Amino acid sequence: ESYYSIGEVSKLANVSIKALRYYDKIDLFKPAYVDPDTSYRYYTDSQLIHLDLIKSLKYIGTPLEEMKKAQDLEMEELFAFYTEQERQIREKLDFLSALEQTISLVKKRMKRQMEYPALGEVFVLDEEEIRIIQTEAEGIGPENVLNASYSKLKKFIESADGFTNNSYGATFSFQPYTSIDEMTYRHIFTPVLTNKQISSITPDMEITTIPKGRYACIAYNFSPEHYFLNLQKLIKYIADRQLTVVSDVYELIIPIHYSPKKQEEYRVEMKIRIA
Amino acid sequence: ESYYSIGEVSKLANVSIKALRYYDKIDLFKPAYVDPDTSYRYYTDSQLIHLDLIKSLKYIGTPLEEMKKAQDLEMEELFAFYTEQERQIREKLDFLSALEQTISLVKKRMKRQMEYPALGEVFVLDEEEIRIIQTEAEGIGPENVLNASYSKLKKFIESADGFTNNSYGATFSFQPYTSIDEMTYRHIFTPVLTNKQISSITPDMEITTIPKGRYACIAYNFSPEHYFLNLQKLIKYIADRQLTVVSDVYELIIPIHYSPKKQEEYRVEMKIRIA
DNA sequence: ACCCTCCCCTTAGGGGAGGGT
DNA sequence: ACCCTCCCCTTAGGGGAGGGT
Ligand code: 118
Ligand code: 118
Ligand code: 118
Ligand code: 118
Ligand SMILES: [Zn+2]
Ligand SMILES: [Zn+2]
Repeated sequence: ESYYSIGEVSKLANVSIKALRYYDKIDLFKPAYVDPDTSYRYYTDSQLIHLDLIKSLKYIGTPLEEMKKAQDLEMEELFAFYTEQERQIREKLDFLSALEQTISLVKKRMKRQMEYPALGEVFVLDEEEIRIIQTEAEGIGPENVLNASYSKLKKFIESADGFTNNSYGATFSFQPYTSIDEMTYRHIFTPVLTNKQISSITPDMEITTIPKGRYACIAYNFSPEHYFLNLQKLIKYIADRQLTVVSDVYELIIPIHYSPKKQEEYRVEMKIRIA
Repeated sequence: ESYYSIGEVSKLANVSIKALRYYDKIDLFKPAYVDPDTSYRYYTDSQLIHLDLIKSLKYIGTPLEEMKKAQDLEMEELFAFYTEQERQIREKLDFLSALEQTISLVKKRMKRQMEYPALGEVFVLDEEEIRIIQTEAEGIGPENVLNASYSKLKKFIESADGFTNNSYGATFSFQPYTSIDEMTYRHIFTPVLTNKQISSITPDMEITTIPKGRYACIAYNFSPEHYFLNLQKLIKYIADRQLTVVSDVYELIIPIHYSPKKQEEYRVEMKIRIA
């Protein structure tokens, strides 16, 4: 006849008093006997074995609440249980692994923004392909455009990436605009990350890309009086070197800070493909 | 000038009112203006952009609490952040993957208990190798043995597997015992699962195995009056067919139910290797 | 129809006091 | 020394009422 003080138990089955104390109250693991005089908790050498399954269970991560009926069942039962437990583990797994990738996609995209060497002048390079989706921007000028203008397409991205548009886009025609009001938005995208089956795409959105062609682009930080010049100087550029234009302009925007705390600024990126 | 009702916001950035309502209270995302007459919440088309990072952040799984200083930083900052976030994801990952395996080890071991075809008689087969650890059972007889007798070795297993001893063992000498008191425990193990570096092993425990040799074993459900016969009949067996003994007996125990609710019973497994 | 608030639920405990063996 | 209790903390909200536009 071996009987134990709660201490002993907690020392024996590495456990916190408060833990077991509340396991008693959880009714999962009550002591073999409470001294109705001193409210003290005493357990029997028997009991301990019960502590295994819970340790286990809690290890895996199953609410004590479930651990409740968890005990009751016998082997062929618990076995299936334990497997159900694996379909679970085996689930969250590949879920996150995704993110893992997902981010590693984002990051790269991020760094490639900082890696811009010429802030303010034309950059001309070899770019990669852009899985993106847009709608046709019915009327909206760079002066019109909002965010509420994004809803749908947004609702969509997150619905197939979990991750929202960090990047914001719209395309527009290539012309020697006199003014800003001289240009009105064509299509307005969002960059897609996942290569998963984007389905349920309501036909109002098209699903395509920015090819892996040549680009003559330039970046900066938006400023009204700014934006324009930069576009101007873009125009000049091609017009000068005379290169052959092959798409529209991809002025794409991304914020630099996300702080409510202050004045929102962001980096801009008008780019044009050419051959 | 576009201004929105909380509804709109919740409809626009797929979000729950209560969510944002509490984001305001969290002070993360407060409205652009609260009607000091009607306490109504109004946001600006500006704001929304702020909602991205949080959606994102909450997506990844970062307490809003952290999301707090999360915003404030600028790119080269947030970028590193986002990576720290990946060391995290990239962490929990391989952690669980482990379990995944760990269990798939257990399960198999489990099923191999149900797959016992002859409950009550001798089974003779080709077995696999057993990474296990034990101590030398100083005196303890099958009559002595407890659980408190396990502590250490137990403390250890969980400390290197997360998972506790589902299986319980002890070895003992091979002899034609007259009685139960005629046998006293030699070594008393616990089966090790992980193939990881079990270190800090205080020299009081040895780390070895049950080989992949031949076994003449039998199982059942313990019962005092029982246990004995079964051992007896084991003895008989070898003595009869005359096979050559090569180790000690591995009577190993495992419970069948873990329910506090009732009378604890368990399946037993005296096994002997022979050539 | 929308919004706003106040309230009371939802895990698994942990720290810390406050008195008693 | 140990135990026991009572209490008040710890996320991210969600349902539901209760009255007001
Ligand atoms: C000899 C053996 C056990 C008890 Sb106890 C007990 C009493 C006071 C303080 C600690 C332990 C006991 C149990 C029920 C009724 C009266 C006394 C006792 C026995 C087994 C398990 C736990 C406690 C007393 C004498
Ligand atoms: C009218 C319409 C949109 C913008 Sb703006 C903007 C707003 C604040 C600070 C900086 C820029 C904008 C317009 C053209 C090109 C780049 C930015 C704007 C951007 C995203 C979402 C909503 C408005 C500006 C005036
Ligand atoms: C024209 C444009 C805006 C407001 Sb309003 C407002 C008032 C009552 C109910 C809903 C909106 C406003 C704001 C501050 C002080 C007085 C009136 C308002 C404007 C921009 C953003 C949010 C609300 C009023 C008239
Ligand atoms: C004295 C010492 C240990 C056991 Sb038992 C045991 C206890 C209750 C119900 C069934 C068995 C036991 C002894 C020899 C072989 C198999 C089981 C026993 C088992 C594990 C831990 C503590 C005691 C029995 C009497
Ligand atoms: Zn078009
Ligand atoms: Zn020895």
